[PDB]
Parts: sequence; C-alpha cells; structure tokens
Amino acid sequence: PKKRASNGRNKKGRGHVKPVRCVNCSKSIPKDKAIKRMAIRNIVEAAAVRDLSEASVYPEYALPKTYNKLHYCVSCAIHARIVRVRSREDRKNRAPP
Amino acid sequence: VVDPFTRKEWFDIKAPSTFENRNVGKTLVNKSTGLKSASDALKGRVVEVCLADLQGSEDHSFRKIKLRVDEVQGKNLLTNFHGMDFTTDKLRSMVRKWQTLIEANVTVKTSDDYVLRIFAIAFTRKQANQVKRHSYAQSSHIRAIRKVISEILTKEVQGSTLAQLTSKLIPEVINKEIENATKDIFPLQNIHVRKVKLLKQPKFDVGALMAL
Amino acid sequence: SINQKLALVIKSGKYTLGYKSTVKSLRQGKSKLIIIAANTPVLRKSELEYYAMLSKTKVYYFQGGNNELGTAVGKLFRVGVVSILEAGDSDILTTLA
Amino acid sequence: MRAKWRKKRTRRLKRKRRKVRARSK
Amino acid sequence: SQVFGVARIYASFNDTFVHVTDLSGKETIARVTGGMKVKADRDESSPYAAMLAAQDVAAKCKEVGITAVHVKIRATGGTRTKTPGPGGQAALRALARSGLRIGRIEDVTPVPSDSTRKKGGRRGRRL
Amino acid sequence: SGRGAPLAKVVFRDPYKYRLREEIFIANEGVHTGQFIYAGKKASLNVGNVLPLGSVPEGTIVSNVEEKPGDRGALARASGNYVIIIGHNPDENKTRVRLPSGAKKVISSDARGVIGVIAGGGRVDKPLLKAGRAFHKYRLKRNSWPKTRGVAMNPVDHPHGGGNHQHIGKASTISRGAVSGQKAGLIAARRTGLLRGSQKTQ
Amino acid sequence: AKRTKKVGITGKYGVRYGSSLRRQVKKLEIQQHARYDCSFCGKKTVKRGAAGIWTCSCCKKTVAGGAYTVSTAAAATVRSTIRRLREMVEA
RNA sequence: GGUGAAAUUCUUGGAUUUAUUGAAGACUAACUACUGCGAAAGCAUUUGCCAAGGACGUUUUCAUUAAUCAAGAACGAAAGUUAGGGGAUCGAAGAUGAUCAGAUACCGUCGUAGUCUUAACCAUAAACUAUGCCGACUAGGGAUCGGGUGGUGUUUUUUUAAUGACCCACUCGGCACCUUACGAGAAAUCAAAGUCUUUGGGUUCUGGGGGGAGUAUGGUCGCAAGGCUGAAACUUAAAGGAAUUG
RNA sequence: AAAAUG
Ligand SMILES: [K+]
Ligand SMILES: [K+]
Ligand SMILES: [K+]
Ligand SMILES: [K+]
Ligand SMILES: [Mg+2]
Ligand SMILES: [Mg+2]
Ligand SMILES: [Mg+2]
Ligand SMILES: [Mg+2]
Ligand SMILES: [Mg+2]
Ligand SMILES: [Mg+2]
Ligand SMILES: [Mg+2]
Ligand SMILES: [Mg+2]
Ligand SMILES: [Mg+2]
Ligand SMILES: [Mg+2]
Ligand SMILES: [Mg+2]
Ligand SMILES: [Mg+2]
Ligand SMILES: [Mg+2]
Ligand SMILES: [Mg+2]
Ligand SMILES: [Mg+2]
Ligand SMILES: [Mg+2]
Ligand SMILES: [Mg+2]
Ligand SMILES: [Mg+2]
Ligand SMILES: [Mg+2]
Ligand SMILES: [Mg+2]
Ligand SMILES: [Zn+2]
Ligand SMILES: [Zn+2]
Repeated sequence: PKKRASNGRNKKGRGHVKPVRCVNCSKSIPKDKAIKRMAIRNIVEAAAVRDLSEASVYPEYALPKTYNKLHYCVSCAIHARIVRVRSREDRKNRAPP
Repeated sequence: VVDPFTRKEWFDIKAPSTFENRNVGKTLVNKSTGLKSASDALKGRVVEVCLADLQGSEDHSFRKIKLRVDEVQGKNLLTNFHGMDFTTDKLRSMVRKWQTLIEANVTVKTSDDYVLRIFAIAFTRKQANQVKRHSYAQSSHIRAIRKVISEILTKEVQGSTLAQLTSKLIPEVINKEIENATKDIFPLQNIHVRKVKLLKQPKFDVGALMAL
Repeated sequence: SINQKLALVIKSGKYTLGYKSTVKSLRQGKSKLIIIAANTPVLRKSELEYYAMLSKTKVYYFQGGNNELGTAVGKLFRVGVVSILEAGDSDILTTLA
Repeated sequence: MRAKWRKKRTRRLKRKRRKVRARSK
Repeated sequence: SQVFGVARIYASFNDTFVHVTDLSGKETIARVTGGMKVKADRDESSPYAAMLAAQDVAAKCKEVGITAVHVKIRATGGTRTKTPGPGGQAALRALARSGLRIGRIEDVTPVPSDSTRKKGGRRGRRL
Repeated sequence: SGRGAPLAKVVFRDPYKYRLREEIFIANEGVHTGQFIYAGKKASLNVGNVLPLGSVPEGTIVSNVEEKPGDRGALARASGNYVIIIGHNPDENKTRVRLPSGAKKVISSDARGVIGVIAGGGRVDKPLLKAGRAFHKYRLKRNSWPKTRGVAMNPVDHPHGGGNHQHIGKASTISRGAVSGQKAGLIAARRTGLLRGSQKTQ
Repeated sequence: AKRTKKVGITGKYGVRYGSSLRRQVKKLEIQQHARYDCSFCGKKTVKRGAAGIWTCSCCKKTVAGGAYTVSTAAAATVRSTIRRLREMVEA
C-alpha cells in the first residue's frame, strides 16, 4: 500500500526535481526528497574555546562558525540516525524536535 | 644537511599608502645569489591580510584584502591593492533561508587603467510589522535591483582610481548608496560589495606606486 | 507600427509600387513619402534619396527586404520601394521620425 | 527471477532466434 | 610585535596536514602530517597524530622565528566530504598551546558552485 | 582546378603607377563579387578584409594567415579551415593562434590574415562513392592515385612485399632515423591502434 | 506520382555503394542542387556553380559559400562573432 | 593516497601539501521552500534579442464557434544508434588491488563507449498522483503563489500625492496542506476515490482467475537496438489486494 | 571486516 500520504518526497506540481549527492555515500537523490541538515558548528569548540581565546592575539575575538548543508539519502540518514523509523501515526508529524 | 633557514632573509611588507597601517608583517626569502635574485623571487607575492588588521577596527573582520608586492625597496616590500573578498564564515552567515539572495557583478575599468570585476550581494528582508515569514522578491524587483547595483558599481568605478576605489570601499559607502537607490524597490537588508577581483593591471608606473 | 499605417494607406489612400513609378511620382512632385526596402541596391537607394532631396520628399527605410515590403503593402510580389501619393485616412505622413 | 532480467534474457533469446532464422532461408 | 605565519591545517579524512607558511604562502615552514607522527596507516587522521604533528610544526616555527599564526583550516572540499576531519581541531588546539599565538581563524574549504560531478555513481558507495 | 576552396580575384589600384593590380585571394565564406575588400593595418574587422594579427581581438577567426610577415599567406588555406586568434603579447609583439591542426603557434603581430573562414567547407563530408570520382579528383592534383598496397607487392618492390601470405612481417612503425627505402608504413609513430579518449595532451 | 519511396535523387546510383553512403550523398546532393534566396535581389535564384561558388541567375551576383550549402553553420557563427568583436572594438 | 582494515598507485627525477598563474570541458552550490512556470518529458548564473503563455482586470469584441475524441499528427527523461565537434569530470565494458570457499559482485585504483554539443534517428521509464478529460454541486480552517478591489492602515521621499515593501479585509485563479469525514471504500485511505442497488451530466481508453506470454507467428516502423500490433497448444486452484495477531 | 545452507 501507499506508506506516505503525499510521498516519501516533497514534490507536488513539479514532475522533476534535480538530484543532489548524499554527503555520506554519494547516492543520487532528488533534492526535494533528500534529508537536509544545517551545521553551524563553531570553528573551535573542541573543548578548546578558552585555550584559543588565551592564545589569541585579539581581545574578544568572537571566533567564527562553519556552515555546512548536509544532504543525506534515506538509507544513510536512517543508518547514521539523522532520521529514525517512526510509528504509523508519528510519521504524520513534520515539526522538528 | 641544509637547514634552508640559514640562507633566508626577512623583509617587511609595507602594503598601503592609504589603508591605515604600513606594517602588515614579515615574509622570508632566500638570500640573493649569483643566478637567483631575491628581489626577483619577491615582487610577485600576494599576501591576504584582514581589513580589520589593516584598519585597527574589528568592524572590518570580514573583507580580507589581497596585497601584491610591486617593488623591493631596501628590505621593504611595497605592495598595492590586488583584490578584496569577504570571509567564508561571513558569507555563509549572511546567506539564510526564507529570503531572496541578489547577486550582481560588473567588469569595469578604473579611471586610469585598472580592469576589475566587482561582485555585490544583497538580501531581502522583512519589514518591522511583517507577518509573512519569508519576504521574497518578485524577480522583477530582483532585475531592477541588479540593474541599479550594476549602474552604481559601474559609475563608482570609472570615476576613481584604484586608490580612491579602495578608500571608498573601506567605509562601505557603496553599500549605503545601493541601499538608498534600492530602498524604493525592496528593503534589501544585507547590502555588501562582497568581492573585488583584479583582472588586468596597467603599465607598472613605479611613480604611481611610490605613494607610500 | 509601420505595417498598420502602410496597410491603411494601401486600403484607403493612393500609392505606386516599384522604382520606375516611384521616380516618376517624385519627378512630378506628387509623392508624399517613399519607403525603401532594406535590401534595395545601394546605387538605386542613393538615386531615390537624391530624387527625394530634390523634391523635398520624406524617405522611410523599411527594415525588411523587398519580400517583406511587398507583404507589408499586401502584394504577392516583391516591392523594392513604395511611393505614397495620398495618405487617405492614415497618419503615416505625420507619425514618423 | 527478477522481471527486468527475465525480460533481458527473453530479448537475448529473441535476438538468437532472429539470427538463426536469418541464417536459414 | 609578533612574526606572523599561516597555519594551513588541511584536515581531511585519512590525514591531517599542519602546514605553516609565511604570510604570502610561497615560503613554507615545518609542514608536518599525522602520517609522519604515526606508523599504523589508519590513525593518520587521528586527533593524537594531528596533535603531535602540530606540536612538531610549532616547535620548528618557534625555532625559525614565527611567533603567531593566522589560522586557515580546510576540509578536502571540492566534491568529496566538505566536513573537516577528526584531526583539525586537535591540530589547532596543539598549535594554540604550543606557545604560538593565534589570529584570524578561517575555514577555506574549497566549495564549488555545483561543478565537477561527484564520484561514486548514482547509487553511491554500497556497503 | 585541384583546389576545394574557390578563389577571389580582387583588383586593387597600384599606388605608385596608374594601373590595376589583380590579386588572387582564397575566397572566404560570405565574400561576393562587387564587394570592397580592405587590406592593411587600418582596415576594419569585416569578413574578407586583410588585417594584421595584432589588430584583431582575441577569438577572431582569420584565414590565409602569414607564417612570417610578408610571406603572403601560409596557414588555414584549405576549404573550411581557419585560424583562431587566442591571445596577444604586445611586449615583444606576438600573437598566439590556434591552427587548423589544433597546434598553438606564436606568430609576429605584423603577420596578416583574412577575416573569416575559407569558403568551400563541408567538402569532405560527401562520400566520393566512386573510383571514377577519386580519379577525377586526383587527375587535377597529381599522379598519387590509385595506390597499390606494398603488402601486395614483391619483396623487390617494397619492404612489405613477399611472403606466402600478404602480411607486413615486421613492425610497421618505422623509426624517424630510418633511411629512404625503409620509411614505409607508420613513420615515427608515437602510438598505434584505434584512437580512444581525448587527444591533445599537455 | 511519387516515383521512389526513399532514395529520391540517389535513385541514379541504383543498388550500388551501400544504403548508408547513398543517404549521406543524397542529403548533400539535395543541399547542393537546391535553389537559395539571394541576399542582394531577394529572389530564390541562387544555385551552385563549382563547390563553394553560389551564383544568382538574377542580378548575376556570386558569393563564396560552403561546398554544398550557401552558408555553413561555422561560417554563420564566424560572421556573428566577428560582428560582436567589431562592435566591441568600436564601442 | 585509499579503506572498516589494506593493497593496487605516486614519491628525495621532490609525491602529497603551499603560493602565483594559465588552459579545458562540464555544471549552475548556498538562496531552494509541502514555492514558481510548462501539455508532458522537463525547466535554477547575468544581460540582450525573438516569438509564445496562464491568471487577473475589462459596462471591449464575435455569438455556440463547444466537450471528449477511433484514424490520424506534434512533442516525448535516461540509455542506445549514425556522422562531425568536444572530451575536464564521473564512468556500462575492460583492467587491476582486496574480501571470499569462490567473488570476471559489493569496496579501492584506473579506464573505453558514454556523459557535453550540432545535425539527424530512436519513442521507451515505477513517462506515477500507479488516480483520463470537460461540467455541476456537497464540510470546517489556516497558510502560500499570481492578479485585482478597499482601508481614518505601517514604513520609505519628490514638494501636495504616489507607487515600492509590509499590515488588515475581500475576491478570482493556482501548487498544496490541516481537521472531520454526514458520504465512499475490502481496507489502507479518499473533498474525492463523495453526490452509486435511492444504481443514468457528457465523453475517450483499458481489464475479465493464475501461468504459458507480451512468448510464437504474421504485419508495420526502425540503421540497429528495438517500438506498435499480438495468439495458440499446454498447464493450473489458487495467484493476488488490504488489514490483524504472532 | 566476514555470516551460505536446511
Ligand atoms: K590514512
Ligand atoms: K590499395
Ligand atoms: K611481406
Ligand atoms: K571522455
Ligand atoms: Mg511495504
Ligand atoms: Mg518523472
Ligand atoms: Mg547498508
Ligand atoms: Mg558486505
Ligand atoms: Mg586508399
Ligand atoms: Mg604478386
Ligand atoms: Mg627489401
Ligand atoms: Mg624491414
Ligand atoms: Mg601469394
Ligand atoms: Mg596514507
Ligand atoms: Mg520562485
Ligand atoms: Mg546559483
Ligand atoms: Mg491514436
Ligand atoms: Mg536523451
Ligand atoms: Mg576515476
Ligand atoms: Mg508503457
Ligand atoms: Mg500507467
Ligand atoms: Mg486473465
Ligand atoms: Mg500483503
Ligand atoms: Mg525448509
Ligand atoms: Zn547516502
Ligand atoms: Zn540575386
């Protein structure tokens, strides 16, 4: 039967969506279907913010951040637990945690 | 059995006549020899230093500046403007979802001879009372804004030399002029001249270089 | 456009088609405007320009060739030059330049 | 077997049949 | 009051490069890697190997005359990972406490404008 | 006769004597009779005009290009062929160009070329379809046709001659240092077999 | 009546030289024997002389062109890029 | 370097790494969305030109010109074919390193055709919403895209105003969504898959247990690969759909 | 990392 009411993707009124490559295994997946996660991680968290601040030549440096949009295919996202198998009723919940 | 740092000498990078600070740091090169001139090994080096370090103010922490060595003058490498680029962290922080990213780029010649490509970026923004959550432009606003920015950049270049273009870039007056000329199209929060790329240099003009 | 005015002139006004009748109308001074196709030979175009200068007749340069000018004047044959003798109820003689 | 590979095997066999029928006359 | 170099930590997976250069980058000072500091062929990217490489690099930088470093850290970039390897942060911390002063940390990972189709095929690496 | 490309008879005035000088150019595609051809340093960038290589911008398509200034045309003369201006070096004035063979050549910036592509292109796309048509093609070029295979000869006639089967017998790739009578086959071949992949290595 | 199903102009060659070669030759023979529009007098009276020569029966003007077409795509592209370079150089 | 671990491989002829350049082809990140356009396939850098299109607005125009459609046409992803150009990347085949019991598989390194383009062929996809098209009606709700109307509206300056952006209210058209389903359905689920034994708005196509079989044959299209059309003998009590508990 | 058959 049909598992997901719309589909396992987000494509209504389109027909075709250009694919992206999974960051983990490089599988081709349509962009609307791929699981997309943003990473805003500090350039140095590393249990090392204070060490880099002390070593810094600038007072109040405000070290920058790395921004990375990760695209995961379904299999890789499930395996790496970015996304988990949910119950039939819990699947109908698009709110992030 | 070399230890090549015994045959190396240090030189001081004197970047500007205009930035705020002549001293940016030091660079090392092999001592001049018979068939290998240290002045020839230098004079093509590009150093990328932060505009915050060039100006003394952390309000220029983005906008890295490229400085190309033109002459070696008695243990002093006199450089000149070679290009400007935003930092990757600043660019990524500015680029956000639920808004329109507008980019323009022009290839313009400075008043004397310098060919440059200017890349300006801007982002649509919500109004103070806006309830809508994305504030997208209608791509005709985007075309008009791009045309306005292209005209602004092409007239801000072609009316100044490279030195005056750098002195205009430092206070970011071009961003304010773009904001003033586009505020009647779309709010356009994060206006920036994100990059200047040097494409073709004039004849050397050591006299023009000798302003520092 | 030029085509609607030309069609109106053909429908209501008076005209001559072709180089010989155009030159005759120019020399008798009953030509109000001459339309010269883009592909007219340059010597003939220069002679028409000289005739129109002598007769104080306006010259409009049709962007199409003789085929296009014939189509614009509504004929199934090539027309290298048109001469407007009377505009009829058409504003071609004033809606130029 | 898989339907796709069954169709592929059938196509290969059809090519063989066409070839033998062509060789005959 | 300090002599500035550039750290140039290339933290890929399978390796970490700690490559201190001059301000220009043409002249290099004490490029040391994790594979130089471990002999196991699988811990080349390890944080311990990166820390050892950064400590050696900073020692040679202080012996040469480099006191501070502007930090430029990159992943493989291009189309391969885009994520810094496990050794980059460890190398940066080792440089931070090896007496070197730190300035202007930046991520310089090469990012395309959707060029150069990624390796692996359309079904990707199947493990 | 013997040329794929048509020729243009361009008549100029003699600047030093009252007379006409007819010149035989290789017609570029688009050149017509009654057209004015302009030749010189100050001639405009128009098809059929003869311009120095330095006076044309990057990407210009020229033909009948001089190898040295004044040689009156050496390169890109066969039908459909052309030279691409790919760069200039004003100091030590030179022009970098792409030849029809794909080679990159540095030529003096004073060397002249004809703007456009040599007329008669696409000629070799039509199969000759007939030994008679090949016969008539080479009847007005030279006695190089038909060609007997050396493997079909006797040993006295060719290195490939002889044997109880028609076969080469030794490697047909012949050294550049071979002498006359030995250079039959693939002279100084860097490689053999079907070309697979991309050519023009770096 | 349509006299041949597919060979057309190449029916002169009978069954010789192969179907693929006959089609390749047919395309270019049709191209080379077609009448073309004159860009000077506006008539469809341009026919090939020898290869690369295209003469209008009316107005007697002859132009250099392709071996089997009045204008090859390469020559059209060359004309367009030459116009572009000339306009850029003049402005 | 690569991997889970390795090895193939490159490397003191200086590999990898760093800087400065140049060339080539491809692609168009981030912005990018339960967002837009298109008949569908599809379409994402700027600018110019060329024609085209929906919706909206209309106290314009014609006046039934329409809906759906055997036959017939146009387009039709990818792969593949032909012939030029191009050939950076990845990469059917192929070669190799490993793993293995074997591993001409997964994994690693290369690498031909291909990938790109022009001129033509091919006409097929889980070409999918597995839901023909046109029309009417039957719940509740909030968003959003395009157009329009209004406001004692907010913000922006040009000198009155004004558009621009935003807010509020409505409206037409659209991609959708949420709740509940009176109703439907075997159920999953469905605002259509409802208005069906209280069975008829119009119309096109298709199916009739599972195999044999989309096979054989014939025809037709195609350069070929193949496309379209398409049985029978024989065999069989199940195959299948949805859901439940293990 | 490997894990086939009843
Ligand atoms: K490793
Ligand atoms: K022979
Ligand atoms: K022999
Ligand atoms: K290739
Ligand atoms: Mg299932
Ligand atoms: Mg599809
Ligand atoms: Mg798996
Ligand atoms: Mg396995
Ligand atoms: Mg031969
Ligand atoms: Mg014999
Ligand atoms: Mg012999
Ligand atoms: Mg021999
Ligand atoms: Mg014999
Ligand atoms: Mg290694
Ligand atoms: Mg949009
Ligand atoms: Mg983009
Ligand atoms: Mg039909
Ligand atoms: Mg295709
Ligand atoms: Mg490869
Ligand atoms: Mg089908
Ligand atoms: Mg179907
Ligand atoms: Mg049945
Ligand atoms: Mg079931
Ligand atoms: Mg059993
Ligand atoms: Zn994956
Ligand atoms: Zn003519």
